[PDB]
Amino acid sequence: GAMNSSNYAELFNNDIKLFVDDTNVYRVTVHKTFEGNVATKAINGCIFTLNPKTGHLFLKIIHTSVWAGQKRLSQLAKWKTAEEVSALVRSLPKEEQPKQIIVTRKAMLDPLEVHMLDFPNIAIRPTELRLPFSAAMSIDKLSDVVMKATEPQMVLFNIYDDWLDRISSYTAFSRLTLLLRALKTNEESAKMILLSDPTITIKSYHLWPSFTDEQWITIESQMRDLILTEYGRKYNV
Amino acid sequence: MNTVPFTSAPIEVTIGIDQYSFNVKENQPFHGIKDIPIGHVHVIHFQHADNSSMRYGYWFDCRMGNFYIQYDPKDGLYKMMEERDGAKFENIVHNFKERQMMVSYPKIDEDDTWYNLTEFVQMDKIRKIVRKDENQFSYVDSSMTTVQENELSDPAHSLNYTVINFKSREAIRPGHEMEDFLDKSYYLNTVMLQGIFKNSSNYFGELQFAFLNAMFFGNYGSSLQWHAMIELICSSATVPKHMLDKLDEILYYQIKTLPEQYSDILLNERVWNICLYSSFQKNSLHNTEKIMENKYPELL
Ligand SMILES: CC(=O)CC(=O)NCc1ccc(C)cc1
Repeated sequence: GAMNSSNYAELFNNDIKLFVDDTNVYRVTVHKTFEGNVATKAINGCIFTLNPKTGHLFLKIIHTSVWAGQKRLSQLAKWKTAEEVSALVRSLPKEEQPKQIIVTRKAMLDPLEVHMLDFPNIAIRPTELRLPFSAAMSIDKLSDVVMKATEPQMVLFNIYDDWLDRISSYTAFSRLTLLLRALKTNEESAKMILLSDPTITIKSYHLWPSFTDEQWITIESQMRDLILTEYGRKYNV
Repeated sequence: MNTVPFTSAPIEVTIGIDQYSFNVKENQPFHGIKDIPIGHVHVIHFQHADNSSMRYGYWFDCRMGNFYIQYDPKDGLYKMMEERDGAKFENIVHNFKERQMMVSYPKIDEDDTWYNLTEFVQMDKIRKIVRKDENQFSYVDSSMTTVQENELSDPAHSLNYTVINFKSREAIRPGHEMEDFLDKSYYLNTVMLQGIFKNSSNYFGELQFAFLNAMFFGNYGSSLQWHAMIELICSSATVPKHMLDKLDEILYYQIKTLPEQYSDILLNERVWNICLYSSFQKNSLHNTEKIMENKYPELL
């Protein structure tokens, strides 16, 4: 059934699984019309599909042309997400196809289940965790490739850079979700923390900076301060 | 007007004849039911006084033979049987009638209730849902499970209703995933009506038979089937206008007959609220919506 705190180590076992997050698929700016009415303008989006064990990110870019002439876009976006996930699975070799797919929002269950009827042995699961994957567009290089797309495109990343050389996938996922939770609660502060020291760079082939183990503990600590901070600035505590 | 005689009534039992029911005491001098309208299927059903568990019964059509009831003390139930000797049967019934030991099927002349509940129900289709080919009549009880229930265990005693499943490859055309899930018209009209049922009469017949088993015997899988068949119509954007009009009439009389006490367990809140207020056909069931709102406004 649903994925929660109690079965959390299941993410890092050897059964292939994927998280699918659809928050950033349908993205709009809301603005005023010359006549003083309101209108939306779509911008490029992305499906965030992630193997939590390996760090492999299948970033399907959703170009605004896919909404042209379509109605009820928020609903369509869930079915479009499900169509693209199903296409991704069929494109993988059998031994690489996931055994489970965990959706971060329950409204993706039925669309994905229907698109995956051909794969009755792939379990489609919800989760009770409040995962911060919406903040993926606060990662500069991911945001940059989505916004520059002129056509539908799939781009492959490792969201853990080279971390798994030094840490386990449980620890790497915990670092990722802490970075993303921080970027989500206070993006400016989060990014200040990450780039404050000009001597620590982001390698061309990476998404995050090249921190030593000690600098990662400093960084991780600063992000927890931010999240507690903002949690006080918010609730006044 | 046909007759279903009883050999005897050795055990105290509540006897039902379609919507009507009466009580028979242990070893009371009861020899059956007379004046049964020809032209309709019927159901004779029972509930033992001692064990209200297992309401059961027999679907039958007097045009297809001479039937009677006889208690079996070994299997512990009232059994329907066929009498093949026509002169024996006439002589039995005439004696019991002459001694006035039969209740009269108590139909009010104005009353079309049974016709309206069984309009599309045929014995030949009942006998393909309930498979026991050596008898002309069909046994149903509270506990029997459906083919689809068994997929999710004795196959000989199953209710073989038409499997309906909205998240199935039968229901969803490759490449029409969102279209077909949100508008079930292709599943209703092509797959089910044209392909499986052949016409809307056979569809409505199964729907009506499922409701009647659900209401009379509290058969849970029958209730699931009745709701699925309603929901498939209501969730279709394109339904023949005559089907919608007939559906409204069908459901109206089901809700009108369904005793007030059974609604708790039988009616599925989600299906009814979706059908009357959210679905494509939300505006097409005027009679059904009016009686639902005036009888069961709590459900909604
Ligand atoms: C033998 C018998 O009739 C027992 C019984 O109470 N069955 C349920 C039932 C009966 C009649 C209607 C109209 C609805 C439900």
